[PDB]
Amino acid sequence: GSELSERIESFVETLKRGGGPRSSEEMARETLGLLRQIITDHRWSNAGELMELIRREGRRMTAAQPSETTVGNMVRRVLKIIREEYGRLHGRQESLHKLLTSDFSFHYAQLQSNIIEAINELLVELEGTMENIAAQALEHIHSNEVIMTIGFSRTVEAFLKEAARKRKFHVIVAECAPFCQGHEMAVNLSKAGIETTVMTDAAIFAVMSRVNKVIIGTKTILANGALRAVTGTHTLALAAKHHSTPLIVCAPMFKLSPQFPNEEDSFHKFVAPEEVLPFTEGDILEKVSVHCPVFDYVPPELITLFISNIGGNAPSYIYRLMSELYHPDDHVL
Amino acid sequence: PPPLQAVLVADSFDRRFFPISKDQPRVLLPLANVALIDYTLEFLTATGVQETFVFCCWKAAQIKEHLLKSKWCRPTSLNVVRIITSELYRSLGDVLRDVDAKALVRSDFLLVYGDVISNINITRALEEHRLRRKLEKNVSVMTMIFKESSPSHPTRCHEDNVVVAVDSTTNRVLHFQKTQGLRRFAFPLSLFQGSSDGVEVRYDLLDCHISICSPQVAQLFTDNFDYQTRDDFVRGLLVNEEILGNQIHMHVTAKEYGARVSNLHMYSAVCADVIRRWVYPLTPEANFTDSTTQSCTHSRHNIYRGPEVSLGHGSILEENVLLGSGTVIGSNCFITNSVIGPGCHIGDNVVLDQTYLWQGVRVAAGAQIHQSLLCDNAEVKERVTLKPRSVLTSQVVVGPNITLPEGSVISLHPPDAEEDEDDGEFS
Amino acid sequence: MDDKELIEYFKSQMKEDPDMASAVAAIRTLLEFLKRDKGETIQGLRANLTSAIETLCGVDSSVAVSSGGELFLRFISLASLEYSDYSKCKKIMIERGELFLRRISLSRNKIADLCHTFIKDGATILTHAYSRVVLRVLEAAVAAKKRFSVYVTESQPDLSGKKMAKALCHLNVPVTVVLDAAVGYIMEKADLVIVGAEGVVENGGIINKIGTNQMAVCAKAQNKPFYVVAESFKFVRLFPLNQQDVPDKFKYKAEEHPWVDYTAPSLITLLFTDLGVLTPSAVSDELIKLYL
Amino acid sequence: QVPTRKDYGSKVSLFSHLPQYSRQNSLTQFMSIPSSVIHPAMVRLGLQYSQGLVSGSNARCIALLRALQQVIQDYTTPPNEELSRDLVNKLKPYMSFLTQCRPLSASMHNAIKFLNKEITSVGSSKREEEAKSELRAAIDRYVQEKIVLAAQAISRFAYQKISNGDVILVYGCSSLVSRILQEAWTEGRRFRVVVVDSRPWLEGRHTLRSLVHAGVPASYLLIPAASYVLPEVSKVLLGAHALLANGSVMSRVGTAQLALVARAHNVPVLVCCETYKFCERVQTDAFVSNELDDPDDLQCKRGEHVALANWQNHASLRLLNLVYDVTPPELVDLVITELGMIPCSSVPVVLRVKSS
Amino acid sequence: MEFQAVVMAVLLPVGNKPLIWYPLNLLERVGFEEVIVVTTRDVQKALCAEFKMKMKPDIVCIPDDADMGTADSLRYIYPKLKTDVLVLSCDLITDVALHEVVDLFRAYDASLAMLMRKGQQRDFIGVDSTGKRLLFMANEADLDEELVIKGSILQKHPRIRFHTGLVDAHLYCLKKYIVDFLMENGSITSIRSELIPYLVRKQFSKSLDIYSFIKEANTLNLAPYDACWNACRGDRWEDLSR
Repeated sequence: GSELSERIESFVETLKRGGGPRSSEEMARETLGLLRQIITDHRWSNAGELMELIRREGRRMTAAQPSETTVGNMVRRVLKIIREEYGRLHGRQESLHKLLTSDFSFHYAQLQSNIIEAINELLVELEGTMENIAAQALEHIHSNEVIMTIGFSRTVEAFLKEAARKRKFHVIVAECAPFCQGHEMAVNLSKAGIETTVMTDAAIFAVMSRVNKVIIGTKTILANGALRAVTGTHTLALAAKHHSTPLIVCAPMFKLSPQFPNEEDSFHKFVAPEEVLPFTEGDILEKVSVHCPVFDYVPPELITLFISNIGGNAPSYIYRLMSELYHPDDHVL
Repeated sequence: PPPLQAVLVADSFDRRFFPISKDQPRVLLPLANVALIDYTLEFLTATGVQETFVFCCWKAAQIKEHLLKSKWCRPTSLNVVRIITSELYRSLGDVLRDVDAKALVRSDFLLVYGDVISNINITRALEEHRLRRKLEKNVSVMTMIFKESSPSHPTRCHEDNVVVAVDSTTNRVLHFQKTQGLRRFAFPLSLFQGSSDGVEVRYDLLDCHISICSPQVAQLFTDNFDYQTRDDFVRGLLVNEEILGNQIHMHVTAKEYGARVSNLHMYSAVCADVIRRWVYPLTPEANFTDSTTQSCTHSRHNIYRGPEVSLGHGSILEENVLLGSGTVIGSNCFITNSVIGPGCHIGDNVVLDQTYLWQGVRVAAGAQIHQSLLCDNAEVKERVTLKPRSVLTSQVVVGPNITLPEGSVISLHPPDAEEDEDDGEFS
Repeated sequence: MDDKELIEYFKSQMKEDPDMASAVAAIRTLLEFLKRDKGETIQGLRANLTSAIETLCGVDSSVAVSSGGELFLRFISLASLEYSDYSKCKKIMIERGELFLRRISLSRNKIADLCHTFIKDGATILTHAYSRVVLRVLEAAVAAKKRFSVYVTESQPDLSGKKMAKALCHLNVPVTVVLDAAVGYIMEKADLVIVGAEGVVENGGIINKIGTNQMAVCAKAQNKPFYVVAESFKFVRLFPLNQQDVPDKFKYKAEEHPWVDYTAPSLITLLFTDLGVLTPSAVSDELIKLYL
Repeated sequence: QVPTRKDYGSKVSLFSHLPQYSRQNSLTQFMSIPSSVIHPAMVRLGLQYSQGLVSGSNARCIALLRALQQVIQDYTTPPNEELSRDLVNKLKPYMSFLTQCRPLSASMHNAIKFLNKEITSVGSSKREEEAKSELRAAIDRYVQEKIVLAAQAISRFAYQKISNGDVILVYGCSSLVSRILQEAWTEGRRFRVVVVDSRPWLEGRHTLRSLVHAGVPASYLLIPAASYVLPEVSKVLLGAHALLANGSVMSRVGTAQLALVARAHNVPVLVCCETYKFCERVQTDAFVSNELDDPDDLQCKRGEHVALANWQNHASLRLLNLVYDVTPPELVDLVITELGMIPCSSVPVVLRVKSS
Repeated sequence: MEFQAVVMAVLLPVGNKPLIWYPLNLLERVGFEEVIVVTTRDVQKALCAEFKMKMKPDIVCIPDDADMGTADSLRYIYPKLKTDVLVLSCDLITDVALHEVVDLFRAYDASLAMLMRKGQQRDFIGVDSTGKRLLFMANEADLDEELVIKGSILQKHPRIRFHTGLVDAHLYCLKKYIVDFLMENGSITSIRSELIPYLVRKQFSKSLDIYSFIKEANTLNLAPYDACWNACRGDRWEDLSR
């Protein structure tokens, strides 16, 4: 009750004010733990009340920070898990087959235990996601290869550190200005023994002619295979497409969102202009419009491969993955 | 560490907002459809303050009613807000003397006015202050917060400009003065007698009006009954360096924002900065106050649109525009760099530039308003042109076929309003 | 002479020889105006020629007429540079104009002779609308005893493609008429595209009937060579950045129905002019050589 | 003689053929005071070259020509020798010293070629004072024609391509672009400008200030966000440091990035460049010929720590600070020169008509 | 010829080597060939004869009047000056790499450059953030217990670092037009006390720039004999390298 309410309020305020969990996996774990706490603590008779309350909590969580899709992704995953559990315990996708062939009020005592067990299994699968993704590094990196990365991605870092145990290759890291987080990635990879280069975004095209493949992370994967990545990733994808350089996205399955690129102006995250133009400029700040978008939209035609904890896939298959994770009625939430 | 407290002064004892502040207190003035005290409370809550005492004297009834209806008075708010009211308050020194008398603060509280807009985290400043208190045996008493700025910025009003002389290696304040109408700044040589090195004269500091104080600050305020303002305390403490040193230090931030809305120029500058997202995450679309009437959506060129706006055909919102819920805009209009409150009605073929419209304002067709300000439920008739730097207060109605002068302030109250008016400008 | 008889001369000379192009008729009219001027100053001659070109371009809104007018103005300026005295300059300009008229008359046969070699036996040729130079090219090809098929588009605003099909059937060449929306459907059947031009812009692109750009884009998408036949007097120092950048005096009066569009040089394989077979990059050079 | 400047730090293997220097290190510590081997004007010019006191292409060319005018004024021919050969041979060590301070730009290379051709053309029978006066006058005339009149002509040409209500995107700092926009605004065109900047030089801020002082509405952003703002952009106006014989545009790094992203958004790309910056050399990529700036400039203070501080302690870590990039001619729609509006493929043609 | 060396003496060889030798030695190792010396004549105008036995590359000496000031002595040798002047004093005993000062005069096209050292009537020196440009200079005699700064200076430079105890090395790089101004206005008597503060004042009213390099290795032993031992105490340390 009070503990649950204060935990929810703290989570919402942390999302609204930023900071909190740097790791996306940590954010997913905290979201799942909070959802489990709501399921255990909150009182509900039938599954319909659970749907309504989880939907309200997820709506509040995503309204706190719409650019943080992992929270909504986990909320929809929990809703799908609850729906599947109810269908298994009570009963026995839209398609041409279903179209040709063709009630949550009922109550069950053991449904809650099954829901918690499924959520715990999901958490266990989430725990080993990074190792599962990194275990595929040797199948995609050959000897004396050149890899291009932008910003700081922990999944890509684990990928490269696992590949470096048996192969020698070069990694080029482009800083993601203004938050030049690529410097930390470069120094980490150098500490791991990999030979690394640090450069600004302005050189992304210039050196792309000498890059064998591009390995990047993302914040979100849309239903059509599009990316909500850090800013400057669209230019990197365009430069890779110019040279037909394969672009690999190493992203866990919990970053898949059933949304579509129809949404406008809430996609990119806009922050204080101080990052781009300092406050000490003076009077010219009065008449100059300064905008600092954090995220970028990447169309699916610029992506070659998705590597996740379940293996490799093409963007054209992303829809099927989206069909296996979320019910079509939970996209609106 | 003990819980972090904060003393909030909801009374501006100066009267730089007359005659606007006659009806509504300055602490409740809407900057971007949100009152200044809301921004101050949000800033205090975000920085880790757990206890916040508010002191209000002038029109304390409305302030208390607004506070009890706000988010921070909910039982779920981590920052507890207490309201202390007394009609005998005349200055900040009186408030601090009352604080000392009632022993409200135990150690290391935050002193700030009720009209500050900031996103500053004082955790590093608090750590430095506490470390120097522990090392130097509580000799230090106060650390001021300053923002690295430029003298040419709009937020650097001439009245509030301050030049400081500090010790570089330890961030100790040695001299402090204002630059109101002075082309020459003088510094006593005694500071150089204190140290042969480290003395630096800084003019690139914008006074955020945030301080980290100690109970000894309240004790000194009680000892010296002549201390009315914070400047009085700073000057009296710095001039008497020979006896009872009680050093004052400073902290400078370069990536965060901090400002105080002390006049109309400051109001315009801070409103522009907030609309342009300089106080992120405190943005109009963030809706940091959980109220349904202030929700909106953000769009390219900094366009903020609330629920049920229904913008007319042919009208253009160029950039930096905020629209409240229920506001109706006519056709073939031109709004730019303006904030419009909820429930406003705007005619057709009207050009608003750098104006600020509060809730209830109705504007007739064909008007031209530039760099003006309209208060609650103000009215404007047809064929009216407002020159820059014009103010209409509290349901003032301006008649048709008149061009107002530049610095024309109009209010229902006769004396303070430069042109008393009811339904026109010609008598 | 006078505006009324200037327009009358233009229209009558176009009428009496339906074969001669509009630009050739405009240049002939301007040369006749030069012949009977009764002036004594090269400044007044330049002003009067500019006014006559303005009137002629007001009579019809074709790019070729304006191109010919600019070429005539450059010719007058060059002749003035050569000879300072106006009395000596006038006769030289008259004879040079006569030679220029003969050359621009022979231009069509030169283009046909140079272009007929690029079409093979059994090739499928796609054209866009009526073009006299394309007709001459096909006549030269059939005179060379070559067998080929031709597709034309109806060119909806004025069914000049039907006129081209009739003129080709008059010589008994197998031709087909397809809709303006069938070009993308018919591109895979064809082997190369031959179109005319109403004017060649500075960067090597062309201005031509409203259907040319889509045909060029489809040919590029299906990797088909795109050939343009155009005379040299249709070279204009215009640089359209896009379709909207085309001057409006050439779109309309010649819901919204522009008469011409612009094709970028990257969509053009070769240009066949009286100067020879050129890459699109050559045209700019030509213009840069003409204006010092 | 003049000692060889030491390369600073470890370079990327792909760029190991290029020199990489340190801004703090200067050649003047090992050189004599007063300057004897190198002319004092050349020493001062190299000092402000290596410290970055003058940076622009036209600014660098003008400063070089002013220092060369000082050298010609201070020059005296030796007995039994001719100015035409002695001056040419004497200028080479100064040019080598200047290149050691910082690699020469294309505009400076063309200026050196012009000055060497003009000095060679000086007859032996010509009097020394007359020859020096004619050399100084030729330098002044070169500056006039190739900079001022060229910029005015390019402004007049670009006025026809700027309409009311269009959005123009510019990158970094270019005096020609700023002049074009300022005169376009003055003549009566109404528009807005989008300014794109990149680390670590942040030269675009310069242009921003200019626009603010001219009354032109302006927007500011960094290069990674460029793809966000190109949907609302109508034309892209880019300055050039050099135009190559194959039509490629050698410019500040990130220019080809902007050209590619603008082509992805169906935005025409216009390049303005004076014909004296046209080069006969060809270049297909940014690796074979480029400049390596000081790597320590990449260090930035984020939060309270500098991640790239003491980056040389890591053996496998390298810092790359590219200066220039090359834009292929297929990404450029139009070049504006004092001769007019031309395609990129016409760049060699100009090189043919300017030479003879 | 960007610099002409001028040594000021209006000295007694109090040390291991003659006091004049060390500034001359520094000027020789930095690259100077021709050096102009002004010899005292109040006691005896025979310092030229004494220095005629030296082994320096090239020396040019001029006897002075009975009593003259440093600005007056610069006025004495005006026909001998054709370019920017490097003014030194015979008491300078230091091992500065001269490029640390001359470069300040080179890169920024400075009107005047000077060298000062950290200390072991005090002089108040105010510099900018970079620590190179000199913005303010004062001595306690002129000011009545109040250090005064113009508002425009703080508008252009909003951060001024103040040094209270620093030692001036009296080593100056000066432009020609400074000496020309000294000609047009003969009121100034000493460069170190009036001329340089006047130029600092004129920096904020064609533009005037003044730069100073602050050093923390060694400095000149003061004219008073109290520090005259210290130079010797350091001389053996510097004799090995020099």
